[PDB]
Amino acid sequence: AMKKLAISIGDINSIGLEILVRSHEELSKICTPFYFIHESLLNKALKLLNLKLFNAKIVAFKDDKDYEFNFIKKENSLEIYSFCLPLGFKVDENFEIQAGEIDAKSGLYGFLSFKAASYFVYEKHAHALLTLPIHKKAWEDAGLKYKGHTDALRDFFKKNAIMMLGCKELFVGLFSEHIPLAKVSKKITFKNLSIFLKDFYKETHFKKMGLLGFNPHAGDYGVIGGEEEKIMEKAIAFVNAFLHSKKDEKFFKKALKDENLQKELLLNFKGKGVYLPYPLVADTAFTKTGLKNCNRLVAMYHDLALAPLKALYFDKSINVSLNLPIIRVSVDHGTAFDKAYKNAKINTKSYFEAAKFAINLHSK
Amino acid sequence: AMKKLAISIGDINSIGLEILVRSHEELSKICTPFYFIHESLLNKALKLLNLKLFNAKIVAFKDDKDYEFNFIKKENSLEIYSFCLPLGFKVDENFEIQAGEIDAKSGLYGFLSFKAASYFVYEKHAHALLTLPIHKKAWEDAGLKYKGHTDALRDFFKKNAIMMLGCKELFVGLFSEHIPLAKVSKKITFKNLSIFLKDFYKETHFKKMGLLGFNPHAGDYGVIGGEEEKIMEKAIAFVNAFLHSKKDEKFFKKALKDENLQKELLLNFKGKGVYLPYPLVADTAFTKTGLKNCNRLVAMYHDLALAPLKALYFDKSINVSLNLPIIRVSVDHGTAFDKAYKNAKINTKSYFEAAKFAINLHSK
Ligand code: NI
Ligand code: NI
Repeated sequence: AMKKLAISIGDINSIGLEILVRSHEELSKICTPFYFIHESLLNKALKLLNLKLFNAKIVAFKDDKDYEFNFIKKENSLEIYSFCLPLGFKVDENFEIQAGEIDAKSGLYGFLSFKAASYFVYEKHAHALLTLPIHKKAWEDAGLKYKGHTDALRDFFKKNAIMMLGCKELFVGLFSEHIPLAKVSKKITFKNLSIFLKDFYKETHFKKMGLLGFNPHAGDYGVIGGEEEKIMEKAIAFVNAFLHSKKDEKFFKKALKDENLQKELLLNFKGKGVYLPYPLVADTAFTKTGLKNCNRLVAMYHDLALAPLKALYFDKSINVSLNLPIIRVSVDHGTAFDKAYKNAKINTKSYFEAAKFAINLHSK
Repeated sequence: AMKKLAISIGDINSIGLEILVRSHEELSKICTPFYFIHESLLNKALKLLNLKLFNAKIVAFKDDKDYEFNFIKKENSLEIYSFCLPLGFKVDENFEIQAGEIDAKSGLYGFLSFKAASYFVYEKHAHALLTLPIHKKAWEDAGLKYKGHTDALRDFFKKNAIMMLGCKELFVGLFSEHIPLAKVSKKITFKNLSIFLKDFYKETHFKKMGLLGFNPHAGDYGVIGGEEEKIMEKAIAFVNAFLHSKKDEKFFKKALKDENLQKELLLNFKGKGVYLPYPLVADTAFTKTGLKNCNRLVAMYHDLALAPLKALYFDKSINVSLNLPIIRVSVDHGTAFDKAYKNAKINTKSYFEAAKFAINLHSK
C-alpha cells in the first residue's frame, strides 16, 4: 500500500518547513515520506517554530563520487539516513535560519536538498519527488546558473519537462511558460505543437483533451486573426491520427516533414481522436458547463491557464512536471516569502494534493 | 420613483424576446421599460412562445426627417407609442419569425430597433439603453456595414466606446477587444494607454483600480519581457498625477507630447492616486484575497478578462459601454443562438443585473 515519497525542503527561510512539520502526522498515513534535511538544521527550525516531530525519516545528503544509501540510526523518534551522491558542491548545513530572508547559504542548501532528492528518486529509492518552493534570487546569490527547478531538471536529466497545472477538476498543460506574451505567437508552429501534443498525450493518457484558442473567440472563424488556430487544427488532426495508428517515433519524425505522408495518415484514420478537433473559446471553457464538456485543457500561454485556474482552485492547485524520468510534483509559494515563522496561518491543502497525485501514479 | 429604460430587442429570431417577456413583470417593479418593437411582430413572438404580456409600454419606430415621440393607444394592457426619426432604411416588420436562424429581415429589423432605441435615449426620452444581443451575420446579410453594436455606436455618436465587463464583485475595463493577440503588444503605448486610463476614470469614478500585467508575473521585474509593464507604470504615474491636478483636456493633450511637462506634473502631484502604481500579477489577481485587495481592474487583452470572469460570474456578468453620450448596457448570449423558442431553460439573471446597474446611475 505505502509508497516512498521524497521531499526536498526548499528554502528553509520560508514557510516550507512549517508546511512539512504540521503536515507530517496526516501525511505518514498515506505514504512513507523521506525528508532531505540534516538533523542540526531540522532542530533549528523545530525550536524556532515551537513544534515537535515524531516518527519521521530524514535523509542527510552528502557530496561523494559514488551513490550510496544507508540507514544510520534512530534518535528522537527520528530515523536518520545518509545518501551520498555526486552533487558537485560541498553540502554545508552549518548556518542559522534567517526568517523570510534571501541568503546564499540557505539558497545553496535548498538547491542541494532538491538535487539530492531528485537523484534519490531517479535511483528508484523512492517513488516520486515532491519539491517545496525555493527563491530563485537565493540561488542567484549562491552563484548557481539555474533559474528554477525546471531548468535544473533539464540539466540533470536532459529532458524538457512539460508543465501541467491544477487538480482533479481541471488540469491544464502549458505549451509555453515564462516567456513574454509577445513571443508566444511565433512559437506556435506545426512542428512544435505536434511534438508537444504527442508528448503530452503519452505522458497523461487523457481521453478527451481540448486546446484553448490563442485569439479571442478562438479567432472567430478567421475574422480575429485565426492564423494560430489553423495551425492548431492541423496539429490536432495529425497527432490524433498518429496516436490512433500506433506507429513509432521514427515514423513521426519522418511524417512531420512530409505533407503527402501526413495526408496518407489522415485518410486512414477511422477514429474519434483524443484531442477535440477545434480550439475552445475561452469565454465558455471555464464555466461549469464548459468544464463538464472538457476539463483537460492545453493553453498556448501562461496567464490563460493561471488566471481562471487560481480563480477556481487557489488551494488545491498543484504543479506537475511531465516528460521526465522521474515523477516530480510541486506547489506554488502562494503567500509572501518574507512572511514566515510568524505563526501566520498556512494552507497545506496543495501539499496534500500534490502528494496524493504522485502516490496515485504508477511506478516509473 | 422609476426611471425610463429603453430596450432594443436584438435579433427576434433568438432568445431575446423570451427573456424580455419572462422578465417584464419583475422589471416593471424597479423601472419603466420601453420596448422597441412593432405590434404585429410582438404578437408573432408571443404566439410562438405561447406567453402573454401585461402592462407593457411598446414603441413603434419609423424612418422620417424629424424626431417626434408620441403616445397612440392603449390596447391589450399594451400602451403603444410612436417614434419617428432619420433612420436611413425603411423599417419593415412584415416578415415571419425563423426560430434560431440568420435572416436579412430580422437582422435589419433588429439593427433598426437598436438605432431607434439609441436615439430615443440621446434625445432624453429615457435614462438608459439596454441592448439585447444581435447576430453580426444577419446584419452582414442585410447589407449593413457594421460588425456590431460598438461599431455602430461609434458611427452614431463619433466616440470610441470603452468596454467594461463584470458585476459589483468584479469589473474589468478592456484596453483592447476583438484584435488578434499577436497584435496587442504594439498597441500598448504611453499615448494610447494614458488616454484610456484617463477616460476610464472619468467614466466610472472608481477610487482604486489595478492594471493587470501583460507578461507572465507582470514581467517579473524585467526578466520576462517587462517592456510593456514599464509603459504601464509610466502611464499610471502620469494619469494619477493629472487627475489630482484637476487640470483640463487641453493641458492633457499638450502634456502627452512633452516629457518635461510630465515631470513637472509628477513633481507637484506625487502621491497615491486612483490607479495602483504597479501592474498586478494574474496569478493572484482573481483569488479571494486578490479581489479583496482590488476588484476594479483593467486588462490589456480580451481573454485575460473573459476567462476568469466567466469562471466566477457566468450567470450575472454584464457588458457596459462607457464613453458615449448615452448610458448603454448589454448582456452576452446565454445559449447557442440556434436554440431559441425551444423551451430550453433561460437565464435572466444578467438581464436584471444590467438593468439594475443602469438605474443605479446618475443622469447624463
Ligand atoms: Ni508562473
Ligand atoms: Ni468578445
